[PDB]
Amino acid sequence: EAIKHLKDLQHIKLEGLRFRIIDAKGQVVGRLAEQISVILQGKDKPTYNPTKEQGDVVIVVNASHVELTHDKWNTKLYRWHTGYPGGLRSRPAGDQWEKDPRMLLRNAVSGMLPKNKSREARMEKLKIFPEADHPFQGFPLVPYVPPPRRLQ
Amino acid sequence: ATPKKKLSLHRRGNRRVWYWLKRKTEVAKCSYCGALSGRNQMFSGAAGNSACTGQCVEQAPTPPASSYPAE
Amino acid sequence: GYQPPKPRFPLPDSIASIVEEKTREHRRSAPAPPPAPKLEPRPMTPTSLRTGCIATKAGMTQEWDEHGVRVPLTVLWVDECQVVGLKTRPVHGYNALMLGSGYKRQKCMSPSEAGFFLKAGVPFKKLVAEWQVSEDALVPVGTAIGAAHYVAGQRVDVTGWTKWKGFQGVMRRWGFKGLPASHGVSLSHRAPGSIGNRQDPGKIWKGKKLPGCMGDERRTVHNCLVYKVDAARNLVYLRGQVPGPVGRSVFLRDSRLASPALRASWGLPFPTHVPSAEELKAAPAPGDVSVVPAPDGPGVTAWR
Amino acid sequence: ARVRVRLGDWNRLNRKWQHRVSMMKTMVTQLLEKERIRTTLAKAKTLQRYADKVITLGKQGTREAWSEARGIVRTDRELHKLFTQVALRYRERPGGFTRLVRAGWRERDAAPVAFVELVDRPGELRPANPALQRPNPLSVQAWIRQQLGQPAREPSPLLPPSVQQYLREENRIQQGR
Amino acid sequence: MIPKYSFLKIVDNSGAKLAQVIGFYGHQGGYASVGDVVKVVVKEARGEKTTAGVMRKAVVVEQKYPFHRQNGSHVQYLRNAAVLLSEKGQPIGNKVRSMLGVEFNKPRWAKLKSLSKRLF
Amino acid sequence: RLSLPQRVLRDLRPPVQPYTLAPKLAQRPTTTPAQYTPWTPTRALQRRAHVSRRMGFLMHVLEREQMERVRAARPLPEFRAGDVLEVRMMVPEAERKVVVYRGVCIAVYKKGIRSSFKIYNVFPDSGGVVQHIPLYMPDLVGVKVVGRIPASQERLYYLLERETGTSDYTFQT
RNA sequence: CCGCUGGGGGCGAGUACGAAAGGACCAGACCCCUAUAAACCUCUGGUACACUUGUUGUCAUUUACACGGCAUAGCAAGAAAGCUAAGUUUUAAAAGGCUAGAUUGCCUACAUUCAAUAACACCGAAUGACCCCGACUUACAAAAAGUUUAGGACUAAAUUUAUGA
RNA sequence: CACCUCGAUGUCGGAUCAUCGCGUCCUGUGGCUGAAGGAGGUCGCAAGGGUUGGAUUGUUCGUCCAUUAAAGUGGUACGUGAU
Ligand SMILES: [Mg+2]
Ligand SMILES: [Mg+2]
Ligand SMILES: [Mg+2]
Ligand SMILES: [Mg+2]
Ligand SMILES: [Mg+2]
Ligand SMILES: [Mg+2]
Ligand SMILES: [Mg+2]
Ligand SMILES: [Mg+2]
Ligand SMILES: [Zn+2]
Repeated sequence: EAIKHLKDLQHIKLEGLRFRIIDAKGQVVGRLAEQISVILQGKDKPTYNPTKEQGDVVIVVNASHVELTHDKWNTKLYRWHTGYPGGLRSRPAGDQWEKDPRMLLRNAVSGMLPKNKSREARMEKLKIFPEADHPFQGFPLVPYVPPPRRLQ
Repeated sequence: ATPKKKLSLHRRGNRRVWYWLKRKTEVAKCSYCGALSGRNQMFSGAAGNSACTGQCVEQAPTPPASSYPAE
Repeated sequence: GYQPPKPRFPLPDSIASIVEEKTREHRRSAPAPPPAPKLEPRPMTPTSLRTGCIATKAGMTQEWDEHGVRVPLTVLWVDECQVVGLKTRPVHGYNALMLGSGYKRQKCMSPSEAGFFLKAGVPFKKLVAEWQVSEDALVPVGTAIGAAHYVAGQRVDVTGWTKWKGFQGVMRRWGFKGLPASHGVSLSHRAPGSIGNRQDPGKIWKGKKLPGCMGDERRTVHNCLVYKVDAARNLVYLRGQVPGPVGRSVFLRDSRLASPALRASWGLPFPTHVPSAEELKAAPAPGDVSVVPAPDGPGVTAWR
Repeated sequence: ARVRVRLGDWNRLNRKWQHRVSMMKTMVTQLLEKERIRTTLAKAKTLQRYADKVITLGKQGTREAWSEARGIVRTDRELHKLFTQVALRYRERPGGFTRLVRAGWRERDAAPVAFVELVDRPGELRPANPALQRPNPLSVQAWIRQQLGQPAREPSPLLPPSVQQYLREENRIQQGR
Repeated sequence: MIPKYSFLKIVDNSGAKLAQVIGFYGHQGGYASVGDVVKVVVKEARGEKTTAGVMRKAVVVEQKYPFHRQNGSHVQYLRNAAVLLSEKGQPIGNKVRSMLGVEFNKPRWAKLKSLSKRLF
Repeated sequence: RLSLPQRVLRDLRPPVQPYTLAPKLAQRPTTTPAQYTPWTPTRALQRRAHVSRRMGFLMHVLEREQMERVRAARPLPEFRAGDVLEVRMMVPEAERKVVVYRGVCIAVYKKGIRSSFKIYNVFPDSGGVVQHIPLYMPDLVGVKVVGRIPASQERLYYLLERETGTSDYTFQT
């Protein structure tokens, strides 16, 4: 992590926004992805404009405390094509965790954003970290705790 | 083997990029007569240069030689 | 051939003070680079990878073994191959040895590349390459990797760039068969034939074999034997063919295809051939020929 | 389709080989009749190689060389010039009897044009270099040429003083038979 | 190189002056070469017991293509000939005729080293 | 601050033979001797030249080194391509047993360690069996010449369809 | 992201089995072949049209000596480079290739000439230059190497018109 | 059936070159075996790459010559004439 703490501090995006930190301990990937999508679009702001791309810098820690309920570790797949004949590639969720474990929440947030050309800028602002610390230690960052889970 | 529609002015301009010529980055200029050519080419009076005054070659002395002229 | 690189929005809303202090305290707290390796002969760990070599193809010749069989032998030449750069796990992400070969004059090289050799203190090489190596295989900068790095009977994986042939059709590039010379075939004796399959595919596949400029392609010949090593003259005598024309440099490495981790009992010196008595060796001068080893093999004419 | 340039061989010059050899024979005859001719680069390079071959054949001075040049060289006014003036002029030159200077492009087809001329003549465009360069016997080259088997190869007049003591003799004339 | 549907002169006194190769036993899908056994069909008889039109087994003893050896030498024969064989890997002929019977052979063909006039 | 000559500059050592201009060890022909070895210099100390104008010379010297080594190991008679030859050849397929061959040689096929010849013998019983032999193979013991037949042509491939009766040199059975 | 690792027969075994004829699973490894794929010209061959030899007709030839033109390169035979296969090597777990690339390092970098299709040559050269071309030698290269700055890549002086190129 | 093209649009063949599915002919394999291992019959997984000759018919139909481990069946406007 000698240079990984350096590269994540290199910012391409606009920075008039607010930084958010979310602990993903015990959170279901779908509901956390819904809340992260709402924060990323900037619709938690009274000054929201559909044309203007505001939002928040969402930082997620503990990406491997994230669970997939009802045997979706072996049955949920991730499929794409290569453009070549026979190019269907389907990866299971356990193999997706064993390849890159932050991609579960990454793809879940990607499927919930609006499908336009502002999606690249919104997916920049989602920074998902597997372990419990992030490079933005000294930053002024405001925590987003979700509403309590016990509706059931 | 036949165009199905008419080419637009923008598409025609994009297709015609191969037809354009590259500018040359060097030129050999004679200070007297103002002639212009490549640095590897003679452009004096022996070649085509009606403006040549001979000042392009500044020294040529070779008087002595001896041989059998075949007649 | 690159994507549109960087929007690069400059304004940080004054969070730049935190990022600049974080970067200053990040470079200053990173560990000091490990010391110069200084290698002498080392043990043979079974899961340990050795370096490679940049050798020059010099053509093919004829030799006969003691059993009396002709062997097609190409000859390679090691052109003062040295270690130029080094990469290791603490300071770089990987552990590699950077090799250089040949020589070029100062006026014949770009100033950006000549500066790298002048800082390293090595002569100006004409080719620079690198190989992945283990932690115990890091040989210091300036160390020669000659023919003595390899042994007779060893199997190597030679990597070469093929001969340029120009643009050719599908008859000799993909080896396709054409149409008959004289049965009514009209202007199609070397046609590729059907390429798509009608409306249902509706397109040509992304990997379709069509005529193109083949040539200069990095093809590797796997698991080829080493028949003779001349340490004094830097010559290795592989058996079989090597891709590329004569005079182009090729790459060599121990064959990872035949890898039981035993290295098949080949007598390989692990870090390199660490030379004892490097003194009393002549420079390019009136030297002579030296002695070489060779493998034998059993029963080439066991029966008829 | 056979590779001629890139694999050192004769140019094809867009012609069949019998036409090609006849055109080169005509051009070498023209090159020695008028000592500077102007042509396209490909014919100019081919003419330079052919001129070296023909001039050395004239330098041999033998009867077989005359017989071979009699078919190669057309004029006969210039067969005499090749065997006498050109042979005496380049008697000690180790090749390179011709220079090439590029002269731009021609109007009819925009083909590159080169001037091809014989060196070491009154009316040439660059000073020649001497074919030989008398050696200092007090330098490294002379000692390398003494330890190794090299001749002296000094510059010489047409008849050196080493034949003067034979030709001075009145008993070595035979009266002209 | 003996391709399929070729012709060759059987040399022994088994009763076949000529035969046509109609198949190859091994996975050799290209050509046959000296020392190989192939299925041949007798087109023309010598008038004796082996009449024309039979399908027997033959081993090729010599060919007009060069036969390369490991040392680097090769043997070139001016004829393409073969010798008939039985279902026991033995020639039905009493002796391989010396008219075209010189070959290089020591692998289990010791029975063919007595039928031939001379080896090598 | 600290000027010093490096270990790379310790290649400024005295030569082994103190007065040499041509390298020696060259297996090239008699005159115009080469003034550099094609293997040792590596451009560290050399009158520079292109590679593949240096590894072609390297191929020539390596071929010649083996060729005079075999020539020292056994001598051979000087012979043309139109003469009857007898070859003492040991067969590696057999237990290295020497078998004598006799035939007219129809070619001195090549030059180098890959020099070869082709001896043609019409066996009066089995017709003509021509054999190709590498001249510098270790399986040759010696050859001698007995029969001379002068021909203008250097390759006698026209004897493949001439009178087969007058090509009888060996009928071992 | 592409390619993607094919088999058969022996040896294992006259075998464990099995009254007995009748003969294996293991491919685990070694020996042969054969594909497919990737190369290479070392061997063997093919071709080789400014190479060598022989020869016919005819036109030139104050010698119907030599040489030259045309007749498919007139014909026929034999060739070296280059290309090529029918030739020669290699085809394991993952190997191997292609495109983008965090990084790291470096920077005396405007890009002209050496032949109009560099594919020779950028893993080459431009005069402190053998890069190209020519000349000389080599039958133990039926010719691709070695010497050589003769010619072209221009260029400089108060210690060499200049490298031991 | 006549919904689509008659301001006319290659199918009923193979020659070359392909891609995909598995209801697997082989190679890789597991169960039941009336299972002496062989040699078979099914049944379960598996589509990586292999499926050659030509004599006869305009035949994509079919044999039968004899070789292989086998001489697979289909979607491909019963693939493929701006080749
Ligand atoms: Mg027509
Ligand atoms: Mg053409
Ligand atoms: Mg003609
Ligand atoms: Mg060759
Ligand atoms: Mg030739
Ligand atoms: Mg005429
Ligand atoms: Mg071609
Ligand atoms: Mg010059
Ligand atoms: Zn002027």
